[PDB]
Amino acid sequence: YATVSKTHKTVSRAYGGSRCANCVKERIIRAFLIEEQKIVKKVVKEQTEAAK
Amino acid sequence: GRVIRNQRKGAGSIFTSHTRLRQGAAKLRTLDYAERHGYIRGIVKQIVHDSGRGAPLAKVVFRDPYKYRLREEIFIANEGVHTGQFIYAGKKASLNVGNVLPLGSVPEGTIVSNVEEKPGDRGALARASGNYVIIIGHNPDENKTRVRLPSGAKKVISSDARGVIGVIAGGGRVDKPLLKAGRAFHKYRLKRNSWPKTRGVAMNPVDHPHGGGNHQHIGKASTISRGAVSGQKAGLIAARRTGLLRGSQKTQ
Amino acid sequence: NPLTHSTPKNFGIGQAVQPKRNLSRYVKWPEYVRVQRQKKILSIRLKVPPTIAQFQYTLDRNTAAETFKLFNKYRPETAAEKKERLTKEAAAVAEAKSKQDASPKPYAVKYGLNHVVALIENKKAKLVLIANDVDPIELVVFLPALCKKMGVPYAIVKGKARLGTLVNQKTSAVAALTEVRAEDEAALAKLVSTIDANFADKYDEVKKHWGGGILGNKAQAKMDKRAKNSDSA
Amino acid sequence: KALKVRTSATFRLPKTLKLARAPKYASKAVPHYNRLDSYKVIEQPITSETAMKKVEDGNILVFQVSMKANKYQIKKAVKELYEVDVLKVNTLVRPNGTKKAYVRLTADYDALDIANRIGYI
RNA sequence: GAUGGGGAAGCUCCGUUUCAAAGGCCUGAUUUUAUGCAGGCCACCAUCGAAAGGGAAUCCGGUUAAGAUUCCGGAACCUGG
RNA sequence: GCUUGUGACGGCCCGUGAAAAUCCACAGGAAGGAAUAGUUUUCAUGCCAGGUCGUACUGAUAACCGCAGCAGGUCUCCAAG
RNA sequence: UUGACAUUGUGAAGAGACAUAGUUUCUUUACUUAUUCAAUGAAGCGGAGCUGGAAUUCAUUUUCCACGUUCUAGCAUUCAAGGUCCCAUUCGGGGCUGAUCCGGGUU
Ligand SMILES: [Mg+2]
Ligand SMILES: [Mg+2]
Ligand SMILES: [Mg+2]
Ligand SMILES: [Mg+2]
Ligand SMILES: [Mg+2]
Ligand SMILES: [Mg+2]
Ligand SMILES: [Mg+2]
Ligand SMILES: [Mg+2]
Ligand SMILES: [Mg+2]
Ligand SMILES: [Mg+2]
Ligand SMILES: [Mg+2]
Ligand SMILES: [Mg+2]
Ligand SMILES: [Mg+2]
Ligand SMILES: [Mg+2]
Ligand SMILES: [Mg+2]
Ligand SMILES: [Mg+2]
Ligand SMILES: [Mg+2]
Ligand SMILES: [Mg+2]
Ligand SMILES: [Mg+2]
Ligand SMILES: [Mg+2]
Ligand SMILES: [Mg+2]
Ligand SMILES: [Mg+2]
Ligand SMILES: [Mg+2]
Ligand SMILES: [Mg+2]
Ligand SMILES: [Mg+2]
Ligand SMILES: [Mg+2]
Ligand SMILES: [Mg+2]
Ligand SMILES: [Mg+2]
Ligand SMILES: [Mg+2]
Ligand SMILES: [Mg+2]
Ligand SMILES: [Mg+2]
Ligand SMILES: [Mg+2]
Ligand SMILES: [Mg+2]
Ligand SMILES: [Mg+2]
Repeated sequence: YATVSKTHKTVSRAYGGSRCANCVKERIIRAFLIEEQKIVKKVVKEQTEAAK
Repeated sequence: GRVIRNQRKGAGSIFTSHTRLRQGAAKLRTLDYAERHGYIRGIVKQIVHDSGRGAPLAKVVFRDPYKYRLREEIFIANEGVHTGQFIYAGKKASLNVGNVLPLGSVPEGTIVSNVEEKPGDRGALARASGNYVIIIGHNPDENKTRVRLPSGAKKVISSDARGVIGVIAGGGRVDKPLLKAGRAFHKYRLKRNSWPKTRGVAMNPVDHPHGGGNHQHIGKASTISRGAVSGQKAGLIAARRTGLLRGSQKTQ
Repeated sequence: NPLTHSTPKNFGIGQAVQPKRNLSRYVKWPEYVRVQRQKKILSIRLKVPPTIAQFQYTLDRNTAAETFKLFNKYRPETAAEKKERLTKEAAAVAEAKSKQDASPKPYAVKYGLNHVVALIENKKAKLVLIANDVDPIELVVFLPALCKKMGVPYAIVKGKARLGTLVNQKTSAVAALTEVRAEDEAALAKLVSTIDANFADKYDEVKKHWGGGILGNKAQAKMDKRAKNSDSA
Repeated sequence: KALKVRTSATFRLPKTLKLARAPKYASKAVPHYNRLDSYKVIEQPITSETAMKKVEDGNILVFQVSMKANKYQIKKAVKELYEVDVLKVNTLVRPNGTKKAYVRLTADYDALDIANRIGYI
């Protein structure tokens, strides 16, 4: 592999030569929702700390 | 006469454990700051056969509190734990199969596994396939916890000593007849060099207390004293009874 | 404020790598460090006998300064100074013809352990300083008693090294005045008085008091609280 | 004041000053003269019949050479001792315990001419 | 199988990362100058042990009494610079 | 068809069938970098160098071990009708 | 294997004598620094204090627990962004804070 050009070692997506695309759909989706749902949890227990 | 077989064992030349294929030793997480004040989460990343062992291993990985990296651990898999599962470890962990908690934090009746004999010893009790320990009481002053080991023995250990919720995997392994010499062969081939077994009663006197005579026979009680000496201890050592066990066993 | 953002980190277990802190309390020291610290510790956990222990009671810093201030006037010769004096002598003496007495009576602090001891034994010492370090303590533990008996005023003083400096040795172990200019006779009476009050007078009573028997602090508080709640409900 | 601040809980051996050697007398009194000069390197023409032929046909000089010498040293010595240019140098150890160099000269030199310059036939 | 070590009257036995202050890289600092200190790392702590295990890269044609994937011819490829 | 290679599968286990050097990739984004001219050697082409030791032949009813040119013993690849 | 002596020290209650002062000796249960065992690239120990609050106030606190992470097989690193103070404003860089205080007993 050290004899061969960089383009034999990647595909041009995020996590190119490393993870398998479908595995990266999963990563993006999962990231997003969890970062979203984190916003959710904060504001919910923010209300618990103000109404109790 | 000669040094008998069970004495030669100890110098471990041809008698050491066959080790090459083993996954590595099974061990709880080192008892750091996380696990004794809070909990820390891991993912079981792979559950995997370990040669010579009967119960599968769980490979479980955690973040490192003090450095940016993964640190991986080898657990023994409790039945029902699975890949991608989150494993919670610490004083303030919740009570589900797979998590690791200090016996102080679990109600009596709790069924645990791989428990420590002293806190921090990274697990010693009930590790073989199918085995577990039951918590049967607590004494909050001088924080001890009292458990019942698979042997029947009851024992009291520190309440900080840890264990993992559930039973070890691979139960009933021994329900199944080996059937042939060959299956034992491969069994011990991956363990140590203890198979097969010549009866001492089939050897000559040089070789064994049991050896010799014009018929095969032990010629003296085979219940040998505790205080016997190397070369002497063959047969029923320290035997406090002997003969077919009649009637129900089970520690009252 | 601008395109700059507040993003407080969360270092509370189970998230965010812990930051850098002072693990000073936790470093694994080289054994030699460990031993000289444990040597000090172990040395007060034990009940320590009255004839040791009577050290530890060192002179106080104000009186000391006053005692070093006096004792310093009397530094012994410097090599140059003595070279300077030998040509004062040998030349002028063996010529104009003085009796090795075109040289003044030297006044100096006396030192060297064996030297001071025969000085004390002979009642010639008039003020003696014993260092508090002296690791073979035996070299020096008999000295309060000595002085006490020979009616000699003495003081256990901080600094074997510092005794050293006022005599041009690296260390010195003991210092003593047998002599004194009249310009200084009186300022020493005061020093012998403060000192005799903090030591000689106190000696007979100090002889009864073992030292040590001190817990470490984790043990201390473990009892300052055990004993507090036990009784005072 | 107070104490230093160590982030690491490891203590490591202090990086200390390392003085270079500055003797007081010398190693040897006299440095050894060169132990493998050109005349020690190449010891003798090998003049075997089947050696000779390589000279005629392969523009190759065959020398018995020092066992202590490598391909660089053979090349430099043949170069310095004979004014020639060397293409490449094969070597081998003979079964009488001595070393043979097959020395191919570049196409600008003619080893046959060069062999009866050194003086053998 | 050395080493800090621990046994042993001793020949030596034990231990191999062990109760050890165990080391070297990347470039920046020099424009007296050659390499001192300035960062941050990395704590991995010998070494021997396979001509059948792992492993960078070569092929054909010709040639000798006896060598050849090694010479000759021609055509390649790897590694460092 | 024969030998060998290889693939997608299937059976089997209280047996689930090495390690390390080494090579690449990705995440990261410290840093460095253009318009009167910068960035680039993971694209092409170009230049130089590759040390040391073994290399003959036997491998067996005569080149090895059995006192020997011994009906014995001694690991293996290629394999036509 | 069993006993004694040495390694062997410190408190406390109870027995044991000059024959109902405490020098001494044994038993019970305390201490930790000797010795002993484990763990870790000696990382969060002990002791206070901040704030939540259950708690019921017999004058005001007499206390006791808490005191950043649990739908998901993502992500978590450049002394940390922020705030603030400095160098004399150059790019760079530093201190405090962010991350409470005390004791250096690694646990
Ligand atoms: Mg591609
Ligand atoms: Mg990118
Ligand atoms: Mg082994
Ligand atoms: Mg066998
Ligand atoms: Mg049998
Ligand atoms: Mg049998
Ligand atoms: Mg028989
Ligand atoms: Mg017998
Ligand atoms: Mg018998
Ligand atoms: Mg018999
Ligand atoms: Mg029988
Ligand atoms: Mg003077
Ligand atoms: Mg020609
Ligand atoms: Mg060669
Ligand atoms: Mg050894
Ligand atoms: Mg090797
Ligand atoms: Mg090899
Ligand atoms: Mg090989
Ligand atoms: Mg050919
Ligand atoms: Mg030839
Ligand atoms: Mg041939
Ligand atoms: Mg060629
Ligand atoms: Mg060519
Ligand atoms: Mg190149
Ligand atoms: Mg075949
Ligand atoms: Mg398989
Ligand atoms: Mg790759
Ligand atoms: Mg920088
Ligand atoms: Mg290129
Ligand atoms: Mg051949
Ligand atoms: Mg033959
Ligand atoms: Mg034969
Ligand atoms: Mg006893
Ligand atoms: Mg630790």
